[PDB]
Amino acid sequence: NPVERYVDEVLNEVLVVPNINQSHPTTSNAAPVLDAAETGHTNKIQPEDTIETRYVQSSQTLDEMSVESFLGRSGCIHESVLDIVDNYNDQSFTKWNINLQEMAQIRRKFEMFTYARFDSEITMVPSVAAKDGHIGHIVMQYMYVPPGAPIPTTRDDYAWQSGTNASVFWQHGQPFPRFSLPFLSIASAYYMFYDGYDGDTYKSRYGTVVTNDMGTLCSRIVTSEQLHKVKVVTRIYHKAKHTKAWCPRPPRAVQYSHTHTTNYKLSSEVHNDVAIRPRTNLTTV
Amino acid sequence: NPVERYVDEVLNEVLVVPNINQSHPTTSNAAPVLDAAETGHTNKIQPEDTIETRYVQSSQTLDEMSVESFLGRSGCIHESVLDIVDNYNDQSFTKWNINLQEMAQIRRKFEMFTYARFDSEITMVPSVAAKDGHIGHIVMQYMYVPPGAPIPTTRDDYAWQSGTNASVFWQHGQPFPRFSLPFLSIASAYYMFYDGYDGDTYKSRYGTVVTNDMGTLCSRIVTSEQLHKVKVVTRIYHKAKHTKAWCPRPPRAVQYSHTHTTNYKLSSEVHNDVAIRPRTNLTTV
Amino acid sequence: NPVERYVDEVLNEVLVVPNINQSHPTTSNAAPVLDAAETGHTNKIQPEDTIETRYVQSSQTLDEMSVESFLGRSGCIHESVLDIVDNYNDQSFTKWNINLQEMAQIRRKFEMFTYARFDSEITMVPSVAAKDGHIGHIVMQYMYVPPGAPIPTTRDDYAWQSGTNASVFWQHGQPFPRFSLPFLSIASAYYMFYDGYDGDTYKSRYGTVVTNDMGTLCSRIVTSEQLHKVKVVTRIYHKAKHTKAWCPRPPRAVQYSHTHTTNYKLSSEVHNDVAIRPRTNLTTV
Amino acid sequence: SDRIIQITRGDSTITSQDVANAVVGYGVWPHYLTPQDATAIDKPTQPDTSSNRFYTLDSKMWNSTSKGWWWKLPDALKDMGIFGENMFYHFLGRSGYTVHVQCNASKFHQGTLLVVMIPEHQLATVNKGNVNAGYKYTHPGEAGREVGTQVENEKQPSDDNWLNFDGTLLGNLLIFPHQFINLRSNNSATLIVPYVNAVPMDSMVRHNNWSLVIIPVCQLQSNNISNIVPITVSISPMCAEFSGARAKTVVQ
Amino acid sequence: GAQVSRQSLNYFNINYFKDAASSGASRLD
Amino acid sequence: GAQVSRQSLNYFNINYFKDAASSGASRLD
Amino acid sequence: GAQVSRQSLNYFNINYFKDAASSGASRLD
Amino acid sequence: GAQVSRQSLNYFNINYFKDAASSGASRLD
Amino acid sequence: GAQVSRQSLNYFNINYFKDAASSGASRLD
Amino acid sequence: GLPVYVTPGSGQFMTTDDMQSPCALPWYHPTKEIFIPGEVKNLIEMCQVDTLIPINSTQSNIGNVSMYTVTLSPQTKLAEEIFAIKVDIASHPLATTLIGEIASYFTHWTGSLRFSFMFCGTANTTLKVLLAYTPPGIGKPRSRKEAMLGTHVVWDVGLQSTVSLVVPWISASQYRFTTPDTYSSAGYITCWYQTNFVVPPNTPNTAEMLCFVSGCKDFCLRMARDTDLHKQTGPITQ
Amino acid sequence: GLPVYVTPGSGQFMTTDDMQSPCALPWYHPTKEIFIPGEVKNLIEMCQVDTLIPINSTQSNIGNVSMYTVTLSPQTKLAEEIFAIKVDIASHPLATTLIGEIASYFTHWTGSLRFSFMFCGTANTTLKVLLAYTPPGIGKPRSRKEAMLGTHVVWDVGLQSTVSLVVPWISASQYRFTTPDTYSSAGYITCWYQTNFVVPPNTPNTAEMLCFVSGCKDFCLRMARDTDLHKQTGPITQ
Amino acid sequence: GLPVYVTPGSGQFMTTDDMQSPCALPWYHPTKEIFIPGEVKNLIEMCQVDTLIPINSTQS
Ligand SMILES: Cc1cc(CCCOc2c(C)cc(-c3nnn(C)n3)cc2C)on1
Ligand SMILES: Cc1cc(CCCOc2c(C)cc(-c3nnn(C)n3)cc2C)on1
Ligand SMILES: Cc1cc(CCCOc2c(C)cc(-c3nnn(C)n3)cc2C)on1
Ligand SMILES: *C(=O)CCCCCCCCCCCCC
Ligand SMILES: *C(=O)CCCCCCCCCCCCC
Ligand SMILES: *C(=O)CCCCCCCCCCCCC
Ligand SMILES: *C(=O)CCCCCCCCCCCCC
Ligand SMILES: *C(=O)CCCCCCCCCCCCC
Ligand SMILES: [Zn+2]
Repeated sequence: NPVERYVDEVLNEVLVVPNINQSHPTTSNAAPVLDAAETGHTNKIQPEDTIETRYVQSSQTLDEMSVESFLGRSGCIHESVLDIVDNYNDQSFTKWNINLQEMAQIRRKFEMFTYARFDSEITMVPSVAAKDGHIGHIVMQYMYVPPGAPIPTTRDDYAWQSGTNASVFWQHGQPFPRFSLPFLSIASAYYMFYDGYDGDTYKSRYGTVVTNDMGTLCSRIVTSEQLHKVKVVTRIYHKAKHTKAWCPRPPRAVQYSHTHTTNYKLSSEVHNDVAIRPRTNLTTV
Repeated sequence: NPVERYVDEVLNEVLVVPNINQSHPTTSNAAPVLDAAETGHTNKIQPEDTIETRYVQSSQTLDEMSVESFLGRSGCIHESVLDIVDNYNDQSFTKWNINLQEMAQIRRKFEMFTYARFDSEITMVPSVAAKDGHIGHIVMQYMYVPPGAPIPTTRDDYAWQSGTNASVFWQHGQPFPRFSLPFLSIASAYYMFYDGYDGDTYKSRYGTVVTNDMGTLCSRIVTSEQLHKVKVVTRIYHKAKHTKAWCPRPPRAVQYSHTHTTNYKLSSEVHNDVAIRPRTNLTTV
Repeated sequence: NPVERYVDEVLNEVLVVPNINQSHPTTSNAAPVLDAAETGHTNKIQPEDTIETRYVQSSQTLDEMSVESFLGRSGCIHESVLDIVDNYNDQSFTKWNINLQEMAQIRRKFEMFTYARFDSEITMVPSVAAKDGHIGHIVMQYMYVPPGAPIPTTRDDYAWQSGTNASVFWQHGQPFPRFSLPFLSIASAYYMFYDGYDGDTYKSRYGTVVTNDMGTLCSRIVTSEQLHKVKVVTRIYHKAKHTKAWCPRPPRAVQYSHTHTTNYKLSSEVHNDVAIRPRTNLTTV
Repeated sequence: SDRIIQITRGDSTITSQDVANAVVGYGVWPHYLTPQDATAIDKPTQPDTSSNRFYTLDSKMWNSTSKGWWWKLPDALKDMGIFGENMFYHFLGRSGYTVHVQCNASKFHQGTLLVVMIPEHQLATVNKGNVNAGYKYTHPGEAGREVGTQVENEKQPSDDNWLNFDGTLLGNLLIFPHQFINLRSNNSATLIVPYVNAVPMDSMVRHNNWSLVIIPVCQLQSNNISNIVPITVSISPMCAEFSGARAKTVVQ
Repeated sequence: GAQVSRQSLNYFNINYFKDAASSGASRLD
Repeated sequence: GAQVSRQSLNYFNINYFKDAASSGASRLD
Repeated sequence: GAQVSRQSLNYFNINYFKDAASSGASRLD
Repeated sequence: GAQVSRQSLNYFNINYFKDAASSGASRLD
Repeated sequence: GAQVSRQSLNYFNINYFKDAASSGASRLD
Repeated sequence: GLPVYVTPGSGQFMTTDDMQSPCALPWYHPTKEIFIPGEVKNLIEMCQVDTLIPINSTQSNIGNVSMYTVTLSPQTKLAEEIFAIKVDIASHPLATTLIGEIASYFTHWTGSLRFSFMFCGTANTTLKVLLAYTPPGIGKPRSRKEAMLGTHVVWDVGLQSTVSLVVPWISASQYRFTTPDTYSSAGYITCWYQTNFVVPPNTPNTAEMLCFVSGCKDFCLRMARDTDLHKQTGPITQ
Repeated sequence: GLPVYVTPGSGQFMTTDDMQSPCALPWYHPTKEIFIPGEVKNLIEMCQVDTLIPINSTQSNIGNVSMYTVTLSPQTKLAEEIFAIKVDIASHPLATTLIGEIASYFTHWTGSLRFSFMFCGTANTTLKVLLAYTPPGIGKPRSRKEAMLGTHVVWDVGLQSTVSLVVPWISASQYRFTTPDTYSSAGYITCWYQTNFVVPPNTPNTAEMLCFVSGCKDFCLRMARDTDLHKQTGPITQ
Repeated sequence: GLPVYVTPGSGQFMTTDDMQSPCALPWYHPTKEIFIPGEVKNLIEMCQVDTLIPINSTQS
């Protein structure tokens, strides 16, 4: 019943954990505690098998541990800066080659999977710093330039006409812009990792750069030059919606160094590069 | 079922492409690959006819390629400037002879058809540049003056009363103005091209200027003179809704030079005037 | 069916014009083209009566020509100015004796009828000019003072309490104020013209001033005196709703000179006072 | 045989024993204006067989250097019998056409003509700012225009065949109703086009609805160049009807 | 203030305020 | 302006203004 | 876009925009 | 808080808040 | 999230968000 | 609360919008409506009534009732021209007629026009006149023979004083601009002597004629606009 | 009033949004729609029509109709190469064809392509040619033997002047980028002499060939974008 | 129009909110989903798999 299901949604009780049943003393030639990890399987022994348990009714739910929940939180993926210093025409617009690899927090979470398919929700948080005192009337334009479309080279480039590309205009004072984006890949899922090249020569590129081109985000202050200089910083937040993930993998153990690559750097004292805290010895808790 | 149709809308699966069927080796005196282009018809041969194909279920849709989608994107068609320099009364208002020929991006798309019929959605993006520091309280008036109605000659002209004409007032800080306009032509469709004149003499006008008069857009800063001078730039965006198009034609290959005319200019090195990139020779890919 | 009627509303096809029917050659002693204008009636001859017509299906509608449409457009009827020059207490409030005679555009349209009955929609467009730089926090009060109620004589007059009168407060930055007003006359319809006096002596008043007293609109800047002086101009727009009109009359041919009177002025060259353009002679088109 | 064709219109019959089928522009056969689409209210005059017949224009010579030719309709027929008279005596006119281009050579000749019917072919001027093609130049009559011959004048239209005389590439002309006269295959092209316009009827004096463009895309070559190879065009109005009768319009 | 019609194409002619003057433009004829 | 369908999955194709030009993008085919 | 359930406890799972990407978080399992 | 009447002319006397003081002007008599 | 009652005096106890914490003050007893 | 998405256009004021707004005078009860003769429901009602054309509006006649009359008299040359004007509804001299004035409040027009003429000579004055309409695409006729080839009515003056000529809607487009536009100019109306103005002895040798205009059943105006036939060059004061 | 919660996104203007807005011209009735031949409802209709490939677009040929023809002639060496181009829909010389131009208004493409060739030699000129498509993951074939191992058609010139070669959709991913991208390059099309161009005496020793391209039933474009095949470097004035 | 009362919280952006928003790419049709082994639906699936404990993690 969709209504019962609805109640479960509201209470977050869609996925319930099993109860613990009462167990008793045993004397058997069936030893559940003994097994063989060589098989590559985890011994499914439960508490009732190794001790005498009481009956307990579980009320815990796994809803929050769902992939939708894990990746369904909006996090920052880019900080765009437009700092008017001495040349408005050159400093009033910029561009970014879109990717979800520049911020460690969300990157690490997505990378716990090999392939992921999801729709995106983008929320932008623009903040205008009044460097000289007033901010005037700031109107921003964020244009999505898919790979192939002409990238504007000046603040008045014809490409800004956005005759076909999707543009979002924001007026200072109005609520934060937000829009959704359908799964964009040309494949069935996004590659979080890609053990391949775009060719078979010594100079072929390796990794997700080959498969994950999302195009360019071009921004510009629509307002013409003003007396007082401003510094507009637009923070882009991304959230995954309607998510699916395949083949889980180990979490990133060392810091990230670059986008589209698993490369890392190690110091002379590697224990400083990982989160493992050295133990005094085996018996010191 | 309107509900099933609705689901198709949400999923964008209204127009599905056909599947590829499995084919087999053939030895026949029926040769589909052979035909005669002289007829003016395209040979309808499909992959199954020239190679041995496998069965494949298509999931691609043509929805996005619909005329509604192609022309249903809002693009800039005019940039109105009101720059207060030294005379408020003269510089606080202006007028534009409406047309969709001044911006290449949307112009080229509409011109891929000979006749088009559609309703219009206009969205305006005003940005006030504080030239002297403050912007005060900016209130704008955009009045549509149909051909024949009196055009205001001063910022306080009686025509601004808008006793009958449609005017839109915008207050700085409020969301972007937007309104719709029904198909305006006196004919059944708009002429994208017109091989005709408004008379039969050597001085008769040629082209769409004869048939596409939409009137005038008159703008003015309603606010009276302020201490600090401002520069208001209003960008008009246009989108076609409920569209129909007839007789497709070749896309514009060279830059546009003027409105209402197909005129163009050629340099001494024509290969620079078209998008064709010179080939080294016939066999150099 | 209210739904069918609804569709007609959406398509604007409530009032359709008749078709033209096919006609044929005639030889009769019944001559429709001949009549007698002396009767005061218009000869109802139609095209089918004077030429051989073809059958044509009409798709034109008269909806837009309805009285509701003609008078149902918001036009400016007053421009209220509050200019702070050197005395805030005296210059921060004002009053207007309400009437629809001060702006030619809407006045001329209503005056094409002798009596009219309608409800009113008032929309106000306030614009604050920062004469000295900043505008602070501007809050306006528009109080309707029906004939008889005390008119405030100072910006802090007790009448501003509006214990019974209708007042509208607007805060700068908020959307344009708007409200409706029921048919206000003490009679069954408003007099557009009135061939009468308020007495029978040489000094009795003549015309609509006798019958059309709507009271007073009193405005004031609620905000107390600020450092920076401002100039607030409030433009009042009026639209007729649920309209009825009786006895149509000729349109005003010469400029208006005063309110509540048909008075006019003529120059020595009357052809300059009317819209008639002198003809060279009877046969020069 | 599918190679043969006979087209009869009024008192004229045209044949060809080497055709490449026929094209019906936009798949619509010409027809009279219906009362639902009509706007002018007077009864139309429909000359029938006296106007809906084949009119043969002036022949042109095709040689190794020819760049192309173009005619505009109804302009090309303005001086053709009853059809011509009707277009000047009436304000409004409406008509469809059967265009039959003729060109025979031999089994030892080679060459290919691209025959196209373009609706609203609004010509452009090159490097002349906003000066547009003059009325006189877009109304050559039955003589049509020989591309690359006219001594340039200010109001002279573009003669750039590769840019379709309007700023678009020649290779995409195929999007319009067309046929090819490939000398090894056929000796004629036939296109039947319906009336196409944003209004039900129009002034035939100031608005040219269709433009017939013939561009040789494969140069004429043979080992007997002295033998002249002409191109002849025969056009037949279809369902011609006129309205708004008055005195005869005299142009120029 | 809701005039609910049905045809399904349902019409909702809502009157948001309690005074007749408050409603929009009148219907025709 | 409400086109109410039922399947329950009910569709509400509302037209907020009284002019056809005011509605959004058209359906396809 | 309205999934109207009844139990009365009526559920209204409305989809305000016409693209599936526009909807909120997915249901579980 | 909805007093739904029918006559079709349906009335929707909605009370948006849960305290009687919150409602608008009273009806007469 | 709509608890539609009928008595006609119809009640609409709508829950706009999907978490129980989001709802307003509790009913009494 | 119910999550909402504020759409572009919000807060704007469009003079042609159609929204509702709270009433400033709650509980107020409007004065009872009484029956008043002459209710008008559509402007077409005014376009169907004949009004006089100031056809003789030469600079010297303007400001005189004579600008409304055309004088006829015995001719010495046959088939002479009497008058000629454009059919365009908002062109001069049609502009200030009631139909011209109303058409000037709209941008597009369509339909057939009805032109009537009333002879004012004595009961003993005879005359036959040819009234012609020349569709566009040609200049105004230079002779009666030229005009006669178009739409026309031969008016014989007798007991019935008035005659009507209908200018049929003959256009390429369904509508035309009310403002003078080359593409949409509608043609001309010319009047010529068919025979001659004849009178017995002792009878005035000249007579006047009045000209009227109104719209036929198919007349229709579209796209409301402000008129250019009236202006305000200064404040209107009390 | 009804309690509401203004959501992020409110008041923004997205050029691809789909909202409603009040009509500036209330009561206006649009001109009656009439039938006009040639209605287009989907761009796929234009992608299925053959257009010429400016295959011989060398710098010297550009601006000439000759950029559209390939010349053939008697060979002295066997299996010589005639032409070679990339199959990528928006690469040159395919870019300016109608299908290339339309594909450039989209970011993704999929489907099979149909390449047709029409021989322009005399009726007495014979020829057999091998047209081949080489799937990616290898360089363009260096010889007829190398090309022949891929998809191919052996075209015999005779009564029927035209032949068609279909480039099947052979890709790892369901779609490819229209813009040149290493990962999604689609391969090559090469043409070779199967036998030889043969003519009788007194017959031109060279002949032209025209090349066409259009999309098959499975052709499809996705994700609209602005084209890079046209620009505006200055204002467009009146 | 319908009288509304804007509630506190309006216009704010909470990283954990769950609202709808217009799609920037209307009419776009996502690539067909294919079967891929190894789908994970809940993190508990990963918590139930044995992994090695770096129990002898002395600095050396
Ligand atoms: C894997 C994988 C998936 C993605 C797509 C991230 C979404 O990227 C964006 C962003 C952040 C903003 C815009 C954007 N901003 N403004 N507009 C109009 N579009 C478009 C895309 C595709 O990136 N890598
Ligand atoms: C073909 C063709 C179709 C069109 C009409 C374009 C719409 O033009 C406008 C614009 C851009 C703004 C306004 C406008 N702006 N503000 N108001 C009140 N009206 C009115 C029209 C007709 O132009 N050419
Ligand atoms: C005839 C005729 C009909 C009318 C009434 C016009 C409406 O007049 C007003 C206006 C313009 C504003 C206000 C007003 N402004 N602010 N408030 C609270 N009331 C009240 C009336 C009666 O005037 N002449
Ligand atoms: C009319 O007299 C009252 C107007 C009420 C305004 C509120 C309209 C919205 C009603 C929504 C109810 C949904 C039904 C379950
Ligand atoms: C269509 O013609 C009218 C559009 C009405 C807009 C209001 C839509 C909201 C209706 C809520 C009614 C709730 C039902 C009880
Ligand atoms: C789904 O496809 C359309 C979504 C419509 C949004 C409007 C929802 C509000 C409906 C109120 C109708 C009240 C019923 C009488
Ligand atoms: C009364 O006690 C509760 C008031 C609820 C306010 C919400 C009103 C809007 C209801 C719309 C429901 C549409 C029906 C399907
Ligand atoms: C509950 O789980 C979902 C809450 C939905 C919020 C929208 C409420 C407004 C519903 C109006 C529908 C009108 C009925 C036709
Ligand atoms: Zn300051």
